[PDB]
Amino acid sequence: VLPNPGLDARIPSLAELETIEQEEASSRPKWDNKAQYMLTCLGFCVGLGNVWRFPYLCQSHGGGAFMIPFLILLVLEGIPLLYLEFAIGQRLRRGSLGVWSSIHPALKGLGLASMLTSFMVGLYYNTIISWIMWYLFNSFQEPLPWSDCPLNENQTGYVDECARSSPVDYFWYRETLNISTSISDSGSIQWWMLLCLACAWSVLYMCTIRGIETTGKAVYITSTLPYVVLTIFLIRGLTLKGATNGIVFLFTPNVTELAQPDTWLDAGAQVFFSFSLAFGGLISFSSYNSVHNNCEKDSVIVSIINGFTSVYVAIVVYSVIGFRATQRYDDCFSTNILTLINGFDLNVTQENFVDMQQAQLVFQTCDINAFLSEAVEGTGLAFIVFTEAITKMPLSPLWSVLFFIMLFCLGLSSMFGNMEGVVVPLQDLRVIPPKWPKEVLTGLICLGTFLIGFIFTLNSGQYWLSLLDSYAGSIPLLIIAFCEMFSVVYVYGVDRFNKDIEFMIGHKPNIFWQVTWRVVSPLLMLIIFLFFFVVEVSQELTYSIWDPGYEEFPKSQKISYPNWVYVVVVIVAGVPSLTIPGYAIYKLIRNH
Amino acid sequence: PPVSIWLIVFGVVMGVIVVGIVILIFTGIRDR
Ligand SMILES: *[C@@H]1O[C@H](CO)[C@@H](O[C@@H]2O[C@H](CO)[C@@H](O)[C@H](O)[C@H]2NC(C)=O)[C@H](O)[C@H]1NC(C)=O
Ligand SMILES: *[C@@H]1O[C@H](CO)[C@@H](O)[C@H](O)[C@H]1NC(C)=O
Ligand code: NA
Repeated sequence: VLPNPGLDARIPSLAELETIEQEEASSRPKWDNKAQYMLTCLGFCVGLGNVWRFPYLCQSHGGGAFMIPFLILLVLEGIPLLYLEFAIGQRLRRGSLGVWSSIHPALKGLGLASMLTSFMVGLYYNTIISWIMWYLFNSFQEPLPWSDCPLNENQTGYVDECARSSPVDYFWYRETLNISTSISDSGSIQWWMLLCLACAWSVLYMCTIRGIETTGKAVYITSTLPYVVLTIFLIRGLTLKGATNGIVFLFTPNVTELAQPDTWLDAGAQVFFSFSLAFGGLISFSSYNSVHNNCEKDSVIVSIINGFTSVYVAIVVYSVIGFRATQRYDDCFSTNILTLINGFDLNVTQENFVDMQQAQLVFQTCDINAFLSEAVEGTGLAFIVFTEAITKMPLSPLWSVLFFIMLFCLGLSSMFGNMEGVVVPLQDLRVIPPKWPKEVLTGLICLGTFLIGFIFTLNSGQYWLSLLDSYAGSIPLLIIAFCEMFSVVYVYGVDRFNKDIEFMIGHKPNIFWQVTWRVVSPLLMLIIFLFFFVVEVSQELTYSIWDPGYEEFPKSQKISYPNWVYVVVVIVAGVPSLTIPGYAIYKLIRNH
Repeated sequence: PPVSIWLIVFGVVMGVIVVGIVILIFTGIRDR
């Protein structure tokens, strides 16, 4: 509809697509089976988010009710866009920088944005994988290292900070991170953190050394193992006393939460990341399929599995949350019973305590709801909540190994996608001599992103990661995804796209696809974009700090970010969003 | 413990990984 001339003789023709696959047998990779392509896509979509983000939001944003906004946006934005990304990739026979550049020369910024976003996300996400594999290395010992406090130098009692806090909280903030009191206090590189960072980047080079050719064998385990382990954990969790109590907790409906601009923003930003859209690895992975693959049925199957996985992992996480809260509650009541029994020389059971007890004595009032409401979101759930719950289970060191290989596999499959998103665009820019083998490029990305990830091994390195994690996604992905849908409907033309799809699948997209590609999806992507600048003003950009030497130390302490932090937020959220106009102003005044 | 368990596991895992990378780099060279 927008007047872009010279579009033919810049893309392959439909007449020429029947002959292009018997000549891209050489010089282009090709899946070995359809299952391999299907798995790699699943691993990209299913990630650590489905463990410590989606289950939290499901409850925080109205348990069971959150399903409404999540499923609405899933079928109105997720599937619709996922299809647009699978189809355009399989039709244009190129990755993300390839496709947008071909549709219109000024749309290159779109490709650049997707590559930048993929880099920024992969940088911090592999750092999380570095922390996962730190815990897994410490998961082969009868007494898990987060089971007990370290003794004082005098061994009179436990270390003060562990004493005031918890052995688990102590193992994360002091023995893993060695965290600082601020983002402005930065120290040295935690050598053990750097070792694990090395391990993470090295494990990812080996799977991505020769592209899909090597990642295909990897996804057979990286995308399957997590389902087996997630299953083994569901049968174990349900057996544990207190589970079901935490399932009920997840699925209690608070409709009032639906009437909130913060609910749909999260539900909206969750679908995009859960579907790994606007990263431009799904376009690259779809380009390797045959020109006549059904990419309409592949987008529905992936998106069904994505929506079933999200709920299924939430059932596993809230089974542990309910066992861990049922354990603390019983421990608390036992302590209160002991106080009365010892103080009054008393027998006393939860059934007969309040009646039995009826000034010197102190009773710590505790409610299961309060223990259940202790569920957090983001790493904390894995490094604090689960790690604690697992120490109170039989065969502790075997449930820890299985939980941290599962998280490892989740993270690693996601990394395959992000790496596809950084390397492919680099080969289309032709930054390195094309003569160079693929291993060289992938090895220079894996070594260059490793060296930048030393910022997160500083003592302040978790404060930096919590900032990038809150800005790397959201705005950039929302704007990138809005312009991919715009560029595929108003610039390439939705009429040429229907014809093309009819060419491969054999028929044209139905009215559902037409309605959502033209009017609905984009409109639904503007109100999520307007919600962002509505909630942002309430952010106050404040970050929680540990600060052992602080009043109510174990209590949350939120401090405002230093003014210079705004520069960081502008660079990680703005530059990947202003390259889309920025390259389009540069190209429109290089011709004139 | 005489050696930190995490370091010995780290040791064995890194070992396999690098022996993974060596072979993969060489298999590809053979493919050439
Ligand atoms: C159900 O959701 C509503 C909406 O979020 C909750 O009411 C909010 O409570 C917080 C804390 O007091 C206030 O800051 C918000 O302004 C309230 N929102 C509205 C629209 O009133 C309510 O508490 C939730 N109910 C339960 C049981 O979780
Ligand atoms: C981190 O731990 C080292 C010893 O492992 C110590 O020198 C340093 O002071 C710690 N950092 C902070 C901020 O306490
Ligand atoms: Na994954």
